[PDB]
Amino acid sequence: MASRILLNNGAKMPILGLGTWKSPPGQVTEAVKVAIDVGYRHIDCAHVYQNENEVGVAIQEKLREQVVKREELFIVSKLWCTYHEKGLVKGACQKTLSDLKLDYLDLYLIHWPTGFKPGKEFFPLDESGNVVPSDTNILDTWAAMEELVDEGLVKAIGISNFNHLQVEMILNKPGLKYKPAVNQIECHPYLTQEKLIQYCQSKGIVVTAYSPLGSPDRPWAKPEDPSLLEDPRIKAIAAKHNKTTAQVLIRFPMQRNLVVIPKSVTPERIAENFKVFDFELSSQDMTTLLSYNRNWRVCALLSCTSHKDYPFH
Ligand SMILES: NC(=O)C1=CN([C@@H]2O[C@H](COP(=O)(O)OP(=O)(O)OC[C@H]3O[C@@H](n4cnc5c(N)ncnc54)[C@H](OP(=O)(O)O)[C@@H]3O)[C@@H](O)[C@H]2O)C=CC1
Ligand SMILES: O=C(O)COc1cc(F)ccc1C(=S)NCc1ccc(Br)cc1F
Ligand SMILES: [Cl-]
Repeated sequence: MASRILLNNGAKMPILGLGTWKSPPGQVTEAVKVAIDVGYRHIDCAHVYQNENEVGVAIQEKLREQVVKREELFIVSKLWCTYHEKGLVKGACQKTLSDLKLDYLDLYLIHWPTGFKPGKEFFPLDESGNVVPSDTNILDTWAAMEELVDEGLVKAIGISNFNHLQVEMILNKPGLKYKPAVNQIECHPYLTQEKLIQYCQSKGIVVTAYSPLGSPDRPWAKPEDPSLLEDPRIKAIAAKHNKTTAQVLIRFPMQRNLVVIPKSVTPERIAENFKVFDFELSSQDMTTLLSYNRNWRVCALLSCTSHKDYPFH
């Protein structure tokens, strides 16, 4: 496999990147250093993750060491929900750039379609526990993202967690200027997203699969929950190929023409997750992994579900 995919903005995106949600701030710097030493060239970030500063320390040291050049790196971040206001989008992007020690992002996403009342709180609630919406819609927020391309802050814009009607609403926006480059959605063998992926790929949007390992460190993990890394069906495919389960979970979206962003702070795992270019899953391996779909989401949130734009009804 070619190591990069061509986007509808003309740039090439490494198909394998490093995730950073939940990476503790005292470990994420070494994580990203090691990642780069062993060959990673794409890092996935977000402001709501609260660790962009520490990610940035690593990026910067490897650039300084001349281990890599900036052009050889592909750095992604996302606009949080309390910043769906015309007047808040740019500042939100800039805070992220500052923290990352960068002067552009390769890609910037609307993290979720729902806007919330702005303020300090990432999730503002009424006295009864409902998120307090913003009256601002996804079309007006998109217009605000387009502006960031046009300002040089970001090389590409995209969406995250948009449903088909919401992607359509974006694509049908009166006066649309830049199509989304990417829709980053949860995707793994238990939420395989074929409908939304085909809709998006048919429209030339590249899909990035998040939580490709099923996010075992998610904070609301319940013991009863399904586990990809421990799914023996998947372990078997791995053994056949003389690879790890994680290596298969990573190679899977790669062969669907997806980008994939597994998270780790463990040095040996970071090296392991990169050794995914010297083997191929067969077609049969691929269909088999697809068959595991159960419409199971890592990422959903009850306090947000009455919001007019909550994506998952
Ligand atoms: N757009 C959105 O709304 C969302 C975006 N994302 C993005 O996607 C990234 C990946 O998703 P995320 O939810 O973090 O979860 P992942 O599916 O990437 O799983 C991460 C977990 O897997 C472990 N792990 C990593 N490599 C291995 C390996 N080789 N063997 C065993 N365990 C391993 C990590 O442990 P350890 O770190 O201890 O090594 C960590 O606990 C996020 O970090 C974030 O960047 C995720 C959710 C939502
Ligand atoms: O969101 C991430 O990238 C990873 O997850 C998170 C990462 C954070 F740093 C803080 C909260 C979340 C949550 S609780 N995310 C789920 C979620 C948020 C908002 C809406 Br609308 C629906 C929803 F399902
Ligand atoms: Cl964010």
